[PDB]
Amino acid sequence: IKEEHTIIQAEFYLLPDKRGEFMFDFDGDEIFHVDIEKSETIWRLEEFAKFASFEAQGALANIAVDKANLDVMKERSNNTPDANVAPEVTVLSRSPVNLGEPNILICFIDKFSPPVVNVTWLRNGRPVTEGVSETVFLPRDDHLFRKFHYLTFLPSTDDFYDCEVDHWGLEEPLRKTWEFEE
Amino acid sequence: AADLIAYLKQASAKGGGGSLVGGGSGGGGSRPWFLEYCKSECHFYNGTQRVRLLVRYFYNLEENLRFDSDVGEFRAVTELGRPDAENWNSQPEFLEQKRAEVDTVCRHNYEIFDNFLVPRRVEPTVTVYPTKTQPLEHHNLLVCSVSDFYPGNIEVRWFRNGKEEKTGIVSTGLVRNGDWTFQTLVMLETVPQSGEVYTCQVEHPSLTDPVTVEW
Ligand SMILES: *[C@@H]1O[C@H](CO)[C@@H](O)[C@H](O)[C@H]1NC(C)=O
Ligand SMILES: *[C@@H]1O[C@H](CO)[C@@H](O)[C@H](O)[C@H]1NC(C)=O
Ligand SMILES: *[C@@H]1O[C@H](CO)[C@@H](O)[C@H](O)[C@H]1NC(C)=O
Repeated sequence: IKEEHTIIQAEFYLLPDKRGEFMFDFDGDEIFHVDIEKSETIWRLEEFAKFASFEAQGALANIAVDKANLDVMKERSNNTPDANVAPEVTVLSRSPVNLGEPNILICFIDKFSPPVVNVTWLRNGRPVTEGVSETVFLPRDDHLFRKFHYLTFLPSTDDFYDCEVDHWGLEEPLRKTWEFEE
Repeated sequence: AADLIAYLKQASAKGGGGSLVGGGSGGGGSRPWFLEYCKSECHFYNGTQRVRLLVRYFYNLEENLRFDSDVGEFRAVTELGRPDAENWNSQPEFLEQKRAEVDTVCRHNYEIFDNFLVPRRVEPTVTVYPTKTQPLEHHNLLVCSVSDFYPGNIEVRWFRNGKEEKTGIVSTGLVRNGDWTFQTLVMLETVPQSGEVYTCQVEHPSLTDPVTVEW
């Protein structure tokens, strides 16, 4: 046997938003990220906590350096900026959809930068704030990001969903629909 | 079995001196943004046996510097990263720390994750069914649904009376859910005769034996 794996320590600091991130990735999935504010470690899946730990302060120390470095890079390039890169959005069910059986809708935001976006779940034309969750800004092989948004739902032929995504690289917000297809 | 994860230490870039001209940047009269982004990649070609640490630096949309443990010192991918390459490479105290990270970070962490991530296994839920309704325009698509599985290493094949159907296969490819599970749909396009039997075979590490579903 031969075990081939990739662990990526992904971190960043962004202006003018003044936002940073620090996370670990394993073969494409998040192991954890650190809440910069709370200064705590957030494991992607709860069960990961009993097998390891991470000193959050470490993430914050690095973000401080990334923050200082960001300033240098801006000076070194006379504050010249690049173009915003809009995301491609895809909505989909986590698993096969059966009426009456709890499931989860996935709004996949991909290939965009900077790592800032606005996502809104819509059920029957109204914003849904309960039963929603999201991932931090996940890394791709290149320099772009990806993100996952989630909505818990009970399949039904009377409900109609829309994932509305907004980015500085879009002229108008991107709106993706989804409904029970038999 | 819950050792503490190690992180690669971020290094301080130096400024004050230097400035580049004509930053060929997409621009696009949109909202100016500035991003300091770094990825420290630990690549394992066979567990810790052979390892490669690859650190990459990006400023906005461009990779401008990296550190490849196969080289042993920093290299500028673009001019914008040239100053840092020269500065950190001059600090032997630092070049050592970085080289050591293949052991102190990469191998260290791998040993921790090998206890729960490397062996993670979730068996797929396999289902087969006819596509669309009754009206068969030109083809009669057969869907093999393989979902809720991990790792992504999977083989999904169709068989018609024992023979493996190569052409006529339509797949969504491997879909990552972001929650440590994958899913895929592998559809077969066919033209049934009578007592023709179709089978979907699924091979995956979580399985002790292939999984077959007939239709
Ligand atoms: C991979 O590493 C293992 C030890 O963990 C070793 O047994 C094996 O020979 C190495 N290479 C191969 C052939 O997979
Ligand atoms: C995202 O929403 C916030 C509101 O808090 C707003 O300030 C920002 O402009 C929005 N982003 C975009 C790209 O419009
Ligand atoms: C931006 O950099 C250019 C160098 O190409 C410089 O001439 C210009 O003055 C700078 N921006 C300002 C301060 O106008």
